[PDB]
Amino acid sequence: LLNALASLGHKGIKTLRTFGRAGLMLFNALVGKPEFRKHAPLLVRQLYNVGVLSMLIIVVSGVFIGMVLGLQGYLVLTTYSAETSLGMLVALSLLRELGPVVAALLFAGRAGSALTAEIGLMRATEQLSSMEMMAVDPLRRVISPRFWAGVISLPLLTVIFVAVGIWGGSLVGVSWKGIDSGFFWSAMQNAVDWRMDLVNCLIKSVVFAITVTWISLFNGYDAIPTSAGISRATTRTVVHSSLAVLGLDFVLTALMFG
Amino acid sequence: MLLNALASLGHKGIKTLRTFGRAGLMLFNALVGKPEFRKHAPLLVRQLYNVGVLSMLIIVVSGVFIGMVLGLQGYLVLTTYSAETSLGMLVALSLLRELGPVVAALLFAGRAGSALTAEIGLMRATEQLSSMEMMAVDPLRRVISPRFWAGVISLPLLTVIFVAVGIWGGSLVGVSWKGIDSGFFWSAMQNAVDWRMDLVNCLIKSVVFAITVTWISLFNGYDAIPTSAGISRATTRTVVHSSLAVLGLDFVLTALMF
Amino acid sequence: QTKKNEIWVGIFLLAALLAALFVCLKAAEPTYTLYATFDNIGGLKARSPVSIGGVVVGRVADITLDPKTYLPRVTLEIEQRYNHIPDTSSLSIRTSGLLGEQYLALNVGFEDPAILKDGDTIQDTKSAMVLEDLIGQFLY
Amino acid sequence: QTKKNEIWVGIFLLAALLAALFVCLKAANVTSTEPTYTLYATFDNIGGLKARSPVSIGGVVVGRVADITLDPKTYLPRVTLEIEQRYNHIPDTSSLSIRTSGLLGEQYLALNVGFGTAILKDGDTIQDTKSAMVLEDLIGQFLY
Amino acid sequence: TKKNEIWVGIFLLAALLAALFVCLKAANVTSIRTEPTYTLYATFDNIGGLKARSPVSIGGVVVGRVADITLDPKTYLPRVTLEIEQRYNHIPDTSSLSIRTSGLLGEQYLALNVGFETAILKDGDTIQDTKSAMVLEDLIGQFLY
Amino acid sequence: TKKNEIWVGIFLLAALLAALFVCLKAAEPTYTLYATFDNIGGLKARSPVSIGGVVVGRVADITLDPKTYLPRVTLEIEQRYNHIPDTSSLSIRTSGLLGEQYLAAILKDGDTIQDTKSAMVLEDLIGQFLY
Amino acid sequence: TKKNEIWVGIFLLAALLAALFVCLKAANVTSIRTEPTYTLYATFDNIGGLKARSPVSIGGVVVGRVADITLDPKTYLPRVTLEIEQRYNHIPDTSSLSIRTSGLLGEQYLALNVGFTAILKDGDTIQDTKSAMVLEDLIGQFLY
Ligand SMILES: CCCCCCCC/C=C\CCCCCCCC(=O)O[C@H](COC(=O)CCCCCCC/C=C/CCCCCCCC)COP(=O)(O)OCCN
Repeated sequence: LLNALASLGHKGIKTLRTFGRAGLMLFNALVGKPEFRKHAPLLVRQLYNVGVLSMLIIVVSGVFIGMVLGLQGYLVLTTYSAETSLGMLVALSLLRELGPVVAALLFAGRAGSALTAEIGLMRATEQLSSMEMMAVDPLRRVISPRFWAGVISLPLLTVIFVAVGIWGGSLVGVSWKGIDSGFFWSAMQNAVDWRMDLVNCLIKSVVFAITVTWISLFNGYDAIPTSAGISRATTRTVVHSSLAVLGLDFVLTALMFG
Repeated sequence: MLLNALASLGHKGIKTLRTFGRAGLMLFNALVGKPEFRKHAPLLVRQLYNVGVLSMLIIVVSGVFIGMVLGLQGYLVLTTYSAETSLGMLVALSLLRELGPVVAALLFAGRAGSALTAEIGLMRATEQLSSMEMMAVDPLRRVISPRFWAGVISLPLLTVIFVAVGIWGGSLVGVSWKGIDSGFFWSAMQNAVDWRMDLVNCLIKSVVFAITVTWISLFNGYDAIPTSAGISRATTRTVVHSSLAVLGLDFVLTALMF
Repeated sequence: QTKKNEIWVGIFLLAALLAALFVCLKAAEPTYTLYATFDNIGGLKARSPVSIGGVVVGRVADITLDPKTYLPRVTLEIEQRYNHIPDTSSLSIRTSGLLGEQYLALNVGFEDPAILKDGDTIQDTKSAMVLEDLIGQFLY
Repeated sequence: QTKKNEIWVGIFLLAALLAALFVCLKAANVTSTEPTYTLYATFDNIGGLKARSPVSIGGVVVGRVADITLDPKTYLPRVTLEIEQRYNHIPDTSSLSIRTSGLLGEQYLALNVGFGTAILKDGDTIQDTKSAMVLEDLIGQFLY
Repeated sequence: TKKNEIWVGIFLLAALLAALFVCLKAANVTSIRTEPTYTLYATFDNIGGLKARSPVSIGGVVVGRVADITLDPKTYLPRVTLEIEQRYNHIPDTSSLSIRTSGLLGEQYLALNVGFETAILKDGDTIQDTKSAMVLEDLIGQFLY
Repeated sequence: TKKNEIWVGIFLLAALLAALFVCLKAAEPTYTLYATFDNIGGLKARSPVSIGGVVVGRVADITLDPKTYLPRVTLEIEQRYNHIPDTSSLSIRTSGLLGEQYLAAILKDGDTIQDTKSAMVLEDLIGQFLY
Repeated sequence: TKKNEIWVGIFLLAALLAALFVCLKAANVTSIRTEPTYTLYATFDNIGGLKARSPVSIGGVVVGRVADITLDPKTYLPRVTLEIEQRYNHIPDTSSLSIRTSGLLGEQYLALNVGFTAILKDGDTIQDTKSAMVLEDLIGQFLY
């Protein structure tokens, strides 16, 4: 009983202090003195490597998922006379489940792995320890502008993923296979409604932006300062975010959509 | 301008062409040669743990999260015609055509794709690949060859676990929760799926996606610079180049077979 | 310190995120649990709503069956806000729209100038109507 | 460099604004809320009416439905509806019918006008209401 | 070794009590836990779209399933197999079986109609009063001609 | 080699315009009329008006007048179809099951179409069969 | 090195048990049966929406499929093929060929009727047939 059979230990005390270390990392980086003019060039500088550089893997991949949504939405509606409802399948899928979940997996892959590697390289070269010595807090210097950049980028990148994926379905649905444009957009404009498809797409995009950025900034801060600890925390960022985006996707659909 | 824009675009054209030339010579010098089935037999099972066994945790608990979301979204839009004999189609048909081998490949490129890049890149920085070729057989057929064959076996095998759990995960929001007379759930879902369209065709996409993911995952860790920042840079490029190779070939295989 | 300062924050943060999922998963007014007796419920099942006047007033808990009578029984529940119904209240199974879900309906009759409470049973009922016996008795 | 980071941020905000306008024009949002007055009417069976049900006179929607209330004395469905200030000239002889949009669509609260002339104002009832008939009494009345 | 005695063991009892979920098809109700059913037989003329695992209901409450559909090699008539549980035994010989549809894609089920009292049915008898399924090709053609 | 780098620069730009020409190839005024329909049904804007069967235009935004409470069913027939006689009319035809309907002197400018045939709702059509 | 060999055996066992969940519970591919069937020949005049792999039936239970449907370019008569297995080889010569529909929105199948005796063998044609239902002629004959 005292050995590793029942009271094995290092599982209730361990992996619970890391939750307390992640809570103190976000509370001390968001609650403080208001410095708006100081963090104003830091927010624009940290918006290029978070929102602008992650726009490459969304535009060219938005037409990839948007075209296969129109390919698979054609042959399954042949014997049901649902050819005029071609935008019924493309728009409703890319606004409820596809979209804010698929872009969060691309945000955790590109921007999530880069934020872990950036803070992890600063602790390996002791940049955060040297910044702390010169009478300033390293928490509200590099973590706080990186958090607010990743929060406002993912809803601003989801609407790009939606509009490209809808246009990706228009290049394979309206141009190809001969479907009328008057019958296509009538199944999208006055068919779906507000507060179920538009607001709820932006509600879950904010909560996915907080959870991915909190994981990516904690693994880069709570890591071993060596050459193998940065590569280990980069792998654990994608694992912990894919189980948090897909895990909360079943949680967030309890209230909305029936 | 004519001597400056053509020289800058011409410099990136040769470097792109030299990138594919080094990837073709790395795969050709790792598959052919003398048969070493008795030496690579303890090396293949050793590399089957961090590729197939360690990536089973990211698929099993996420497999019940895919089917619970897909089973709940595909129910309330089908109650307008018939609640019974639903959720057998549009769940198992979707998890064998688009979902399945695409969704498991983003989990394979994030967990196992980013780990195989960081493992070869860490051995290159610590001078392990150069030390092996200076005294024994070169590591192209010693550490790269068991890591390439382990990815083309585990990812077709892990897709079957992702399908069968996600099918059972869709049978939890339909059975014992807003029940749809689960005797009608079977003996009609089997009539929709068949061989060489949904079962064998899912295995075709699994072998193709396993080659294009493990090729970039073993090339970025081999072509990275031996430093602390080159391993973290090649880890980010592995998730980027594999997401454009899975979603890019998803349009290729859908228009060819379906 | 590093051990005492970070052990109590993880207690409160894990208890706040776990309690947020308890509220989000809809895990949160009395009824008097009427009982009925029909012969063909049709497409009725558990968690089916009961309506009067078109809008719903409650839900059906479960559908049981007695082995001595071999007739389906309903365990519907209507709240305390609507009580003044007579004993001649007819129960009818109606369909929401054309191909929607089936629901119960309370056809309130003429009140003679008794109320239903715990343990009562609606006498006048009308079961669901299948489309098999109607076409077989019309085009024949 | 330094000038490359400042320009590409504004292009990212412009591309996200044009992608949001594609949802504000080519999606469920078609436009870019004046207070109405509340009516009261008693029915017998509203069918499948819910919140934000469209009220139309001839086909053009003139308002929504706030909530569905009930009578604690006679147990009859009381529906509240809102008409705009521009559509004010409505007589008392008005049939409040409940029809559906097509065959399988959602139900809409229909309304038609009918020609000492008293018109409807804020806070009055309508005596001519047409209840939504269920599918049960259509085949049963056709046979009997 | 001081705090890993009872402050950690309360997480083991909390995870063991939360390690059980609802499972009617994984490992509980499919093979091990079942109900004792007796085998019945019924000979039909046209079953329509009747398949395996179809519910046999009396009014709508499912009391059994359907095992398989076999054909006799002498008269070529479909013979279904019933899975009525032992909780409902008082079934007379005057009971009739009616194949009714439920849906629009040709999904028919068996609606058992009990009789009024006779003899109690046992394991391995055959009900004679069987009704064929409704076909749309004979429904519209009877109205014209 | 700087000489071989600029030689391949014009070779890749010649294939860029050829690969982009196959994707851009697949990616008239309208004079307005007037209609005085009573029951428009479930007809909305941007509906394909096919008089005879082939589409000729669309429908503008519908609204009710404050005088007689009647919807405006103004139309957008383009210039390729102009030899239509004045003895024509329009009819509201439905298409599908969701309720999406469509429509079917000189008329160059300001043409009030007479002989209005409104959409017969099925909720009132069952009263004729029952009574 | 024993930990890196046992867990691989559970990984190949869990991947094998996932294959039996698809090949048995989610589909029926457990038997190949080496195709024990024999083809026939038939001629209709209007097959309607009869497509490939059309399941013929005797009394509702499904046995035998349709392999090839061709059009004979001599008098514009379509020719279909039925592929019942070699088990119920007692078919009377008075058997007809009717085209039925599974319910209301199902697939269009072929129903075999039992007649009142030349036993049909491999390589013959069915004389007495029956066409499908035409939707434009019932609405024209109803008002005529
Ligand atoms: C009665 C027959 C019905 C049809 C049966 C055959 C259907 C076959 C469909 C399967 C094959 C095509 C699959 C296409 C891809 C589907 C994937 C998908 O839908 O998205 C899912 C989730 O599903 C959704 O996105 C929600 C879709 C909501 C659909 C809303 C209704 C659409 C209406 C279309 C029908 C029109 C109904 C009107 C009646 C007319 C037709 C009868 C993704 O889940 P995630 O967890 O986000 O994945 C993360 C990793 N990528």
